[PDB]
Amino acid sequence: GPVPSRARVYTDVNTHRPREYWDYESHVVEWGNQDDYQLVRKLGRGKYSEVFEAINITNNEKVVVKILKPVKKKKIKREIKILENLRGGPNIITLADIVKDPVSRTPALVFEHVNNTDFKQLYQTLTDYDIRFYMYEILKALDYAHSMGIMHRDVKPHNVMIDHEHRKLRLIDWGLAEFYHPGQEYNVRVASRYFKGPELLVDYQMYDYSLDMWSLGAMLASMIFRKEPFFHGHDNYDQLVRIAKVLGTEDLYDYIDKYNIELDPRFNDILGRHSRKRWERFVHSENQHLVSPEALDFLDKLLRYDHQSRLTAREAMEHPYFYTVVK
Repeated sequence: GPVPSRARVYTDVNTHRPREYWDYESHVVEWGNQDDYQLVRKLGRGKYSEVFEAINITNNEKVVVKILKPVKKKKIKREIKILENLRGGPNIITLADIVKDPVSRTPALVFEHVNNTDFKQLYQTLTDYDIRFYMYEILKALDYAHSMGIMHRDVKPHNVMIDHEHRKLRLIDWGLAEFYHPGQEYNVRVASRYFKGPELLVDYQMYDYSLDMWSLGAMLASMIFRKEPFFHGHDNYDQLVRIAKVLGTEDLYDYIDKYNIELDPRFNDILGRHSRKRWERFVHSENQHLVSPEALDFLDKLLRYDHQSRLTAREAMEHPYFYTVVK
């Protein structure tokens, strides 16, 4: 069968916790007062919930209310427990309250408001300095979560709220997040297509925090190369092929061979034989101002097939790409 894998950092953190920390099924939800909140505008309807802008009529604070839907009910307490576990951490969205919506009769999570600009428009305006600055801010959130025994599993531009006026960033939507336990097998049907790590695409279930570092790399590549998305697959199978056309097939085979993983046989007729490309292949007059040797080296160390070989969030924060960022 597959060779096992463990995280190379924060490996054992949950084992030292009281069971209550990670045993989210046993969590008793604490409820606030739904009458404190007035919905103002529906902002969207994800897979699992409807999201609204609202006002806390008690303090006049703008808030965001996510009225939970789901059919995998376990996700309710998992998200709540993860949010409570991470509350107060750097760049982690703050869960302000949990109320029972009287119409849906389901929990509604109340979050702090962040004044965001649509990433498709915003990313066209980020300078080189800004990309470095905000990447560093995302890393603070990821390293905090990972240090707390949690993987986000859905890192993507839509889940990074940026108030660019105030240079404020929050990592949101912890509904796919999980507790990391060594040796545990996880669902590979997580993350959005363009951000799924190779471990998901080859059906390797014993993954870890390093999944989030792939997704961060895929975001970074889109930002520095002005290519949205960077790896633009039509489906989850073609998604792997798009990755292999950049990173090469030999290193893909080495990865699956290391873990004694066999590709879905449907790859036989679509994967082909591709060399690893040099990153300069993607540089052109329109993105050159965002590219530097340090950016390319950092990216190269995030976008690795072998999840164990990727930079950790803390290693990433040590990288020369961030030396120019004021701290």
